[PDB]
Amino acid sequence: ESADLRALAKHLYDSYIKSFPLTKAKARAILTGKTTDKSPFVIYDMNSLMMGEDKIKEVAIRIFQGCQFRSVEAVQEITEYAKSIPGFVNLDLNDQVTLLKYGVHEIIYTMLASLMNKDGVLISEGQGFMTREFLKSLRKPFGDFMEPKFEFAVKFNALELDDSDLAIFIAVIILSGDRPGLLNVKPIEDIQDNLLQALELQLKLNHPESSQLFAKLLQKMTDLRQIVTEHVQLLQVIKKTETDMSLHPLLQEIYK
Ligand SMILES: *[C@H](/C=C/CC(=O)CCCC(=O)O)C/C=C\C/C=C\C/C=C\C/C=C\CC
Repeated sequence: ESADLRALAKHLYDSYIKSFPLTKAKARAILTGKTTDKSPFVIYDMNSLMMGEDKIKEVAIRIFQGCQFRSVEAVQEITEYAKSIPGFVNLDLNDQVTLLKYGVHEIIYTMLASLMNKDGVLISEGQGFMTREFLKSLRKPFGDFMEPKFEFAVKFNALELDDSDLAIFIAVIILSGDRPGLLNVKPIEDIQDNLLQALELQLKLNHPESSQLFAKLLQKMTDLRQIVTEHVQLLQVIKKTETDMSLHPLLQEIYK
């Protein structure tokens, strides 16, 4: 029954809206100028950055520490969303922890695309915007840490998914039966089979005129992995270059 599927879809959408305070729908209204009260302050160089701090320890480290604390905040939000996915909380405790460990970054990059256009990225709950060119001009190694998230986002945003599509997608990501070290793969695969079915219906109904959207979006999951791997390689370099800079405990266990 596709009705059971549309009900799963609506439940996931509703949890997503409750769990994440900056939706894609809000992010697009900020970025495309449906605003007199929604316009961001734009940071594109060093003075506007200082100006920024006032209207909202080198600079590359500050930005990077800022990104750290925002991923941790995202993790907490993703962790709340996951508990809402039917069956997730009934899984073995170890598998819950495994699924979140490998899933949280794929989800963060997916949702990050909603805050991006080819020119920059919304920051600080949409009150700021930081240009892609300013991010790329930071001292090495930090200079090109965001470049591949931007290249991902231009491609992924061309799919034109909205929040209700993303809610099912992100659920499909967490419920991955092939994560290393999973004790009990079958209960996961059954949850994910049901999600895949919901996603397939959602995309058919929400994008009737968009041939094979479902398959194209599943192929994107490969780009996400590639983003994670590069990013882990970049973290090993930072570890050795700055012995004074501190990864956040929550993030250190994820990566461990
Ligand atoms: C920050 C996003 C970085 C993503 C990463 O790859 C790093 C995450 C670490 C990890 O989980 O591996 C770039 C996006 C927006 C700008 C972020 C911060 C700019 C400065 C301030 C923003 C507002 C408040 C910061 C506390």
